[PDB]
Amino acid sequence: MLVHYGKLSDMPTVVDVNTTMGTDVPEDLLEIYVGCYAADGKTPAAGTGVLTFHGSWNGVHKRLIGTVDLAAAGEVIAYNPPLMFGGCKKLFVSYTGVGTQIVDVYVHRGE
Amino acid sequence: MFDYYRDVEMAFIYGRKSETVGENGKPERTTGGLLNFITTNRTQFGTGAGKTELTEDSLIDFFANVFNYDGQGAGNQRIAFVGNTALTKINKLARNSPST
Repeated sequence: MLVHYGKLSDMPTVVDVNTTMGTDVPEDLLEIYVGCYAADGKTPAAGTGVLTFHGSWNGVHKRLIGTVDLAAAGEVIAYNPPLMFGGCKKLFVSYTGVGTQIVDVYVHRGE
Repeated sequence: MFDYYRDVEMAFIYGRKSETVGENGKPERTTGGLLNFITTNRTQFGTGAGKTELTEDSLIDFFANVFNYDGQGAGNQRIAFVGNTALTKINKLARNSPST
């Protein structure tokens, strides 16, 4: 449930969040966790950038999910993770920051 | 003799090709191990960057990849040598699936 580790510029422009889990019933829960680090990858710290996520049921029509600011990201988070109910096959992520930070992105899905 | 055979086994698995001049001035060679030649299908299972998340689907893909080329293998048969912990973990993972 980890999408990408490392450079913000290296965040994929499109992410496949369609998952075959449990039975043939599609998943109906989507939650995103974002964790920022310091200059060193291991030690955690804050960040300046802001992340925005969009989801598409058909891959071309996007629906707003939420936004996360790396300023609140740290050892103890203060923001609220984005939450969406419905069917999503693709995830669109856009960053607005200086870049060159090691970041964590996690996607959690539920039946 | 047991030590000899254990050393031969470990060399065949983890050896690497080399050729170097020995102390007496004569060549010294080391054989290339099994893992030296297998490069197409090498997978590191785990969490983090550079590793593959361990699930049933990943295991099925890993095991079905080797059957892509029949090659010289007759009857479509393969031999698997696995550790006890890995086999037990596979047995545990097969339980959660609605169909094993």
